[PDB]
Amino acid sequence: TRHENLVLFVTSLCKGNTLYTYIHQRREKFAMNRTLLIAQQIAQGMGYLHAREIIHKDLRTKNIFIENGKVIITDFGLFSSTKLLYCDMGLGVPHNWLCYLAPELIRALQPEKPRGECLEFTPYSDVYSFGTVWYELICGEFTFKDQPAESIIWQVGRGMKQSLANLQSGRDVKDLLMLCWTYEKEHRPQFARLLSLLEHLPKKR
Amino acid sequence: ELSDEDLEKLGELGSGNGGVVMKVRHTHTHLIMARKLIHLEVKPAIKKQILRELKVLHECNFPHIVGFYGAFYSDGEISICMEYMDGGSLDLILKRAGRIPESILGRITLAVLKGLSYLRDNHAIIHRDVKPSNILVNSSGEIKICDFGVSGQLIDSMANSFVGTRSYMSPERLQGTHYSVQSDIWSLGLSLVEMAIGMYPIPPPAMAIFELLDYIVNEPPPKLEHKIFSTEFKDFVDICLKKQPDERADLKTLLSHPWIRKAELEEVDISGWVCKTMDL
Amino acid sequence: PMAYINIAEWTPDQVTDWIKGLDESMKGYLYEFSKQEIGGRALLNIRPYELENLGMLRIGHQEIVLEAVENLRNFHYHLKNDNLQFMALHVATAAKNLHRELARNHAESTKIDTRILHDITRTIATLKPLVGSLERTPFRKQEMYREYCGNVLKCGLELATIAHRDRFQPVPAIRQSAERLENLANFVIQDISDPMVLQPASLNLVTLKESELGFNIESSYNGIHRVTDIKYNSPAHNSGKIEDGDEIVQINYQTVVGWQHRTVLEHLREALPDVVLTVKKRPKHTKM
Amino acid sequence: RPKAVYLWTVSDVLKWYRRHCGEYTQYEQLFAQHDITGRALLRITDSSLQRMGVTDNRDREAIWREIVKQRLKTDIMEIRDMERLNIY
Ligand SMILES: CC(=O)Nc1cccc(-n2c(=O)n(C3CC3)c(=O)c3c(Nc4ccc(I)cc4F)n(C)c(=O)c(C)c32)c1
Ligand SMILES: Nc1ncnc2c1ncn2[C@@H]1O[C@H](COP(=O)(O)OP(=O)(O)NP(=O)(O)O)[C@@H](O)[C@H]1O
Ligand SMILES: [Mg+2]
Repeated sequence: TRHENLVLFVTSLCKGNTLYTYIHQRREKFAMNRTLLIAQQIAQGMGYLHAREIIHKDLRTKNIFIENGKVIITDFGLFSSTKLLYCDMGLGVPHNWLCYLAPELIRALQPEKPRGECLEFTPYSDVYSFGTVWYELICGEFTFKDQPAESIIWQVGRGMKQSLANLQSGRDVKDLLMLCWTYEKEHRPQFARLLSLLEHLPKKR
Repeated sequence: ELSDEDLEKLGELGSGNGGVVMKVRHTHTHLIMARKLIHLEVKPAIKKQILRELKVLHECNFPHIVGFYGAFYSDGEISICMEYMDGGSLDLILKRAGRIPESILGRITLAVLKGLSYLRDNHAIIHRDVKPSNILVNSSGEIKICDFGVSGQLIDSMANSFVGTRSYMSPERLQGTHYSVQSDIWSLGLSLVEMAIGMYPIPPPAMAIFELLDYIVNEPPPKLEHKIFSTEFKDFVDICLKKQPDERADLKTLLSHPWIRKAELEEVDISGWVCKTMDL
Repeated sequence: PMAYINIAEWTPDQVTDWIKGLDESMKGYLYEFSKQEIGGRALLNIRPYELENLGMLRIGHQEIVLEAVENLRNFHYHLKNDNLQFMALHVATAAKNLHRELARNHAESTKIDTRILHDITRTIATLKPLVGSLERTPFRKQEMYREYCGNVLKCGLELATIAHRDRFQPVPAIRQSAERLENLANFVIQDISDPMVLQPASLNLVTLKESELGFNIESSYNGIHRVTDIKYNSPAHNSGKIEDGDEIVQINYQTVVGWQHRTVLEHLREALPDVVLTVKKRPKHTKM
Repeated sequence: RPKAVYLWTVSDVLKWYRRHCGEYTQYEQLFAQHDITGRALLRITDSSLQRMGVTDNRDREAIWREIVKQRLKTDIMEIRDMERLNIY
């Protein structure tokens, strides 16, 4: 946990601003070079993480910290099928949590009383969340916005993707987005290949 | 005007049972009146924007709508208070009694139809939340309505959400289509079947959320052909429950339906039933 | 683009003006529409019962306004979702609905009920946008799209022929054809990995000049004004952005969706020497 | 090769009513007053017929089925045209 300042979770472990608050409250148009650098750092960090047979079970845009251009990935050993638990009114769904789940995980249970662990996590399902991160970092906002949970669940379970009405670039970035969100698990790429794909610059400056 | 200082604390049906509400008796002239605990974490910039959208909630004095007394903020929560009803809601009565006979169902349908027609005709507000959990019954025999979506910004800024094992959405709603008045009819018909039989009918007489949300869209809509009812009731539910929105009648053409006219011309003792079911 | 054209805030004057071009047999209803002050929000949610309150006692006169309203709603609400996957949704959903209904009915020794023919007609009607978009510019220079078009057209032809030919039983045949249609729709939804099926159409502004731009409009039965046979003269495509398959929706900042072809040509030829239009260009790529 | 149903006029509609469903001869004048052209013949709905004045259930069902058959028969003439265009 040294090469990309990976954090294992006030003289150390300092906390501050993150990527989510940056891109949302600041509303600053990130440069293309900064986008490429951040994506490369995230891909390298996750590829290093995947090499130690430990699965990052919760990747969002609030679990990344940027300080002077150095990326930091945190909280990769907490989430599970038990951490979420709510009353008899049904499952308590956070506001922006249902758009980061791959189709194989979106089949959650309603009665909030599952024996054991309902979900099953694999490295194949983790790369799906990287696609949403890149989409929101290149476009400017989330996916499936202004929709209820009972609609997002069914739309994602059918194997859908948000229509690319806000992106203006070449075919490479859209091809990568389609690669990440593939319906079948085995046909998804791996971070070793994705790092090579992103390394070949689609554009410069 | 309204402030949290002059509101007291009274007895409640339960602690944490479903949502949290708390009866309040005003010190001044003893205004018995309920409260709604709504909790949000929003920056003050949009707080005023939400606040400006509750005046339309008070500028509507139809008989078949619960009154609105005011709204105020107190320590991280938005407080909205409405007239207290000593009867309860159709959910609790359904759980205790077991079902509802035909005449009470007809009177309730008439009341909700009139309320929806008034709201749509006067302010063009689409309910979008119609279920047996949003119909309040008094003790004299009245029927009211509450919790209708007026401010869309509150939905966009809601802190959490819940799903539950019972859903009342429309097949067009689950496919990303917009919200229209025709969506309310499907939910109202589903509620009518629910109170007619006694249980949620979508699983024919458990399993994940997706297996329900995809059973609603594809499988044929439920019907009440398995028991002896009034025929007009069956045709009313049939008209209400149809997959394609264009085949679903608008509220202005079920008000002339034979079942609604028969209900209007009759007279049934609602007060006796509601008094008997509850604790006097 | 979006700022110029809105439908939920239309003043009653704009609703009155747009209705005028629908037909020449609705000149007398403009005053009544103006009296009640029917805005865009009420216009988009018009229903048969309401139309009888403005003296429209004729069903045939109601149908034209209903069609124009439906077209306007489709253009406005789903402008930014009109992509290949969205059209593939209805092709699949209706087929699965019909299949499940047939399986649940389990009918035997009975003729095809009129409801079944109604669903079959609804299903084939959903094929039209898909094939209409597939054979146009984005997907006409590749073999895979042509093969998919041929397969779906063969399935639709079997669907229609089996139903129309004779009555019952063809029920297993129609069920199997529905299953094939559903499978092909699922394949276009999920398996195909090209990024074109995600991008929808887009809006654009075009200026044209006393030269008569010779784009002969070939209006279909739905009133969709599609430009065809652009003249080979250099200035037409050098100064203009028009191309085959382009669709015209606005003339001089005035919506014409769902009109009749006669007035569109009349308006264009009677327009000013300098004209401004709005074109719904087919999907492309900004390769920079 | 009949003409396209989208281009039909009223006279064609009464001719169609005379030929295909001439048994129910007491309802033909209804199509005249309500101006049922070719375009409106396609999208006529059961509610629309009920409004128009087909009180009896059986006659309304028969007319519904006849119009449905006509609409299905005109659907083939579009699929074949699009197939021919695809083959080119
Ligand atoms: C995802 C989704 O469908 N969201 C959605 C969609 C439409 C509606 C609502 N909605 C809701 O459900 N509630 C109930 C649950 C408490 C509200 O109270 C509620 C509410 N307040 C309210 C209004 C009137 C009365 I008289 C009492 C009240 F309390 N106002 C002002 C709203 O405009 C919304 C946002 C509400 C929520
Ligand atoms: N003014 C009121 N009069 C009577 N009962 C009330 C009033 N306000 C709230 N309640 C009751 O308070 C309880 C909790 O309500 P709440 O959680 O807001 O909605 P709900 O209908 O119970 N559930 P849901 O359908 O999931 O939103 C219900 O039993 C209501 O009937
Ligand atoms: Mg409530």
